[PDB]
Amino acid sequence: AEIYNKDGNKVDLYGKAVGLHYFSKGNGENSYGGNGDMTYARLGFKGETQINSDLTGYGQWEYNFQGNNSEGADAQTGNKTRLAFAGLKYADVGSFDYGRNYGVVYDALGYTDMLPEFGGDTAYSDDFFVGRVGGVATYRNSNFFGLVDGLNFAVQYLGKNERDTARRSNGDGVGGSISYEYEGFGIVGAYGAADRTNLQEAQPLGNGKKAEQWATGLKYDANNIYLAANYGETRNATPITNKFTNTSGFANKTQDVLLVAQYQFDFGLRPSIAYTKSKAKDVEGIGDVDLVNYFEVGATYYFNKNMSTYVDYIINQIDSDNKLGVGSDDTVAVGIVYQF
Amino acid sequence: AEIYNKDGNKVDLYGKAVGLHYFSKGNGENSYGGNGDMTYARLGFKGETQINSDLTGYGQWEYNFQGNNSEGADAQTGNKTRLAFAGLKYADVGSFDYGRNYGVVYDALGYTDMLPEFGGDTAYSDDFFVGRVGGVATYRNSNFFGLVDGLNFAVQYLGKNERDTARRSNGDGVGGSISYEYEGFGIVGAYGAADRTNLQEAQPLGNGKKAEQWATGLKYDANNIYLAANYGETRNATPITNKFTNTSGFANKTQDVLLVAQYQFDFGLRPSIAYTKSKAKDVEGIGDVDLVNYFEVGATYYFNKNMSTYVDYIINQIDSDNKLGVGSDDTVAVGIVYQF
Amino acid sequence: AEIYNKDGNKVDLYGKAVGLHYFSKGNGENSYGGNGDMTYARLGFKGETQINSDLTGYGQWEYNFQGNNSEGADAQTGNKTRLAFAGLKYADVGSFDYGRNYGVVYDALGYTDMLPEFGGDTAYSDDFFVGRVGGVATYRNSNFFGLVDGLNFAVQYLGKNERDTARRSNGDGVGGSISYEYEGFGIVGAYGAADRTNLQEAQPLGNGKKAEQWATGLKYDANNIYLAANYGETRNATPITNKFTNTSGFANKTQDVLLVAQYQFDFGLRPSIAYTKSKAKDVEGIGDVDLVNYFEVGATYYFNKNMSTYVDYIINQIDSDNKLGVGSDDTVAVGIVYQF
Repeated sequence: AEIYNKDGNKVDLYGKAVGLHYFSKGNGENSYGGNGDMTYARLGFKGETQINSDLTGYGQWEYNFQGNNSEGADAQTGNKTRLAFAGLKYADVGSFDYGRNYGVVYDALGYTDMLPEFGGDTAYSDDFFVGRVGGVATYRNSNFFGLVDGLNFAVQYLGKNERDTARRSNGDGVGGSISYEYEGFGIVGAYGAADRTNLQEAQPLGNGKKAEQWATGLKYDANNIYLAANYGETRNATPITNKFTNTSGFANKTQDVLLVAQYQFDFGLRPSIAYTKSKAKDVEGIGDVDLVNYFEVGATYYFNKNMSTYVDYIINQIDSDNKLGVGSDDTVAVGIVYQF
Repeated sequence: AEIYNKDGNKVDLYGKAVGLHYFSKGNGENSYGGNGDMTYARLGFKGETQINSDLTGYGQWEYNFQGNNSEGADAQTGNKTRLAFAGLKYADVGSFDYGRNYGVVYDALGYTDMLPEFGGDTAYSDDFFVGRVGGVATYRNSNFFGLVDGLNFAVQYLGKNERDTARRSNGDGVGGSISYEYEGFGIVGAYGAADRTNLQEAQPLGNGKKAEQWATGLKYDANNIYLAANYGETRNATPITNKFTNTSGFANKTQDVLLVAQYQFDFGLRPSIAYTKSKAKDVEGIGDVDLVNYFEVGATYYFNKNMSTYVDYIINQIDSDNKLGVGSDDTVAVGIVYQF
Repeated sequence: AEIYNKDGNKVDLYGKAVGLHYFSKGNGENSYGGNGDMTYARLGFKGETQINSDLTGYGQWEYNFQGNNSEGADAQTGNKTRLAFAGLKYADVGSFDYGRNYGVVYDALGYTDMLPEFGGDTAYSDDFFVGRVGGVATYRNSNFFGLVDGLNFAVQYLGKNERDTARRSNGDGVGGSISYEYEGFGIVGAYGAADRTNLQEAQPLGNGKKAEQWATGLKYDANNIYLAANYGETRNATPITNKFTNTSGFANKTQDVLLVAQYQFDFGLRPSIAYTKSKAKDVEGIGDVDLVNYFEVGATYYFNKNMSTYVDYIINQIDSDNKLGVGSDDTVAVGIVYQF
């Protein structure tokens, strides 16, 4: 909600209260998303200032508060700053912003990440170029310097993040994306390469000094119709876990496919169907394994721009004898969303 | 303070900064409230959207930030999300919201929870139905479908919360309440029952598979006069600790009595007196023992709807040879509250 | 940014997004400020209500969110409530506020705490009277009861904080400050003394029952010119660490000197240079040793009151053979800041 607009500076204070519960069979240890309350809140601000007729400065912040914790010792469990950056936009030159913002490959992955609750399974947080990540400087250009309508591109530099855990770690990297839109159609390709930290190589699973992520996408977004497809490959880049041996790390190679089909009825209903297959190869001791594999059917009901409820049903295709101990049970989400 | 109201949606951004100090003799280890700085801040949003003439949507979030912590490792000690839910309200049919909201029995306990700082001692956080608690879907209905002015009631369903601590866990449960008000008078009855977790039974104190909490209240609230009385009973639900044996759990049976008397003077002062006695029975190894027992004297001075100060003196009736090692000393609070 | 003004209460919601990166050779520990991503965000409210034509009430809250953390287990590392207090201001009597607020000695140190990124090394967090501290009660008076323009003073009481770390602990104490300004010029003096906790004496470094901090400053702040000079001494108060022995504590005596020179060009540039030397004496086992010693050159370019960028280069004079293992390398900061 824009709550300040004066002297060439505007501040939108946005957020939401999302009441949410997951239902899966048994306890749901062996399920896709789990079982129980998943209620949460978002808060964030978008600030934008007009420095002059061509030049804009801006900054955005966003925090996820969890609401399924007690007021006890676990009060902070799952709270996080999701976004935190600042940047400039100048004429038809382009924009540059630095901080913790989504990685360049998500430019593609965003295409299919449209589901009521789930989906976009391959957009892991702090996972190099496929998701939200600290320490990125990104340059973007719209309509190619004002000469080509619909031609966007971006080059991203990834700063080194040597953390205590291997999962949230990354080396220095470079990435990019190119996208074209014309009359409802959209095509995007994105690729990133990065150094791996020593701490990541010292891990049981995954082998290489270089992580590589690339993805392409197609979409049709018009007349209440949304269709989307993502295909991607990763080299030493998808985080994975062996549930039997209790070891952690990355998959040597993965192939990811996402399909999304949604229709927006005028009366409030937006039924959604989807398909996801993320498969790994060369997982040490295990080899080839499916990390993600499901059909999804769901629907969001929009009361208006501020209120919605949805049901998101994940039909698991993963087999109970999954070599990586991946959950095989189905999971259902029921959400009611106030936002501003 | 309502800081956005446009296109049929309003957002009230409220919070407070409460400078607060506790005074007990010595270390205040052996007292009711403790000794030292207790400064805190609250921040939150109450959002409401008008969907159509009968149907309103809403969502609320609320956070407690502690200010008596350093900027070191304990910076987070006592910060927590208090409220986080979303819901719908339809005509004279009623309202429904899901998430973290006050438990149903609070509808009774709210009558006596009116003190400047302390009081309402039997409304423990994460204690099934008497205080703020995770995972509740609540139906409330005012004036009985619009057919009976003043007759409100509510039914609450409590989701299972298997946490790391027994204190902060709860099983599956259901509760309900009925209140009637007429020309200053108010009467309320409330009752809830719920399953207990394994981790809760594996505690030294308390025996049963079922938690039960009920409370009733009478009150007169008119012409600057506030009177309130609560009586309630609990079975295997009230959290307790043995300070000697260092053992934890719930009391098998408790009886709670709270009286509150306040008058609001027009020149700003609101002197308050209260009495609280919460005693337990069938406490393993001890039997009958008083958990809470004090008379309270205090006064709050309102500068305005945004500024106040108070002094709250707790005269403890608990004896120093309390079988559960409960504090016997008095505690005084000095508060200055800015709010919006 | 003022976002509410109705019925005699105003609420300014302020905060920022600071994209920031640190540059030092190698990993970062043997440097001044470190190496890698340091993006952070602030959020806060300043509230003020008019009770009547003479009496004003106010409250402020301010929080730091870190953005250089992952979304894993380290999500909260470096987040903190910086400010949390409430107070009153009455006519020409003066103002009084309680909570977690800046120490009184900061009234002096503020003259020099003006660099684009670093500087103000003697404004330690939770360090009695030289930095932000919980449980302080301050009375302040401007223009000496309104009779003498430019003559301001403050008296501050520091409440006891028996915490887990000697670094973040403090006993009961008293402090004060007096400042006078005339036609661009300013002079300020401040002094505070306090009891030390048992846990603080039980530390290896530092000897005494009374901690003492005092500091004076001169400044000229007019016609785009900013100059500042600060000199101070501490007794058993500056937190210090032996990097070789992994021992922590306080320096028995410190002498601190700070110089700051800045000029604000009308076209947007504000170059800043500084000098800071904080050296300790009678440090157990070592004796005399330098804690802080550098020359600084940097510049902030202001796009407007909402957007700015800076480069701040620290030239460390600290020796690689520092007896306390204090980093000896230089550090460069690069920042881009949106604020409101």
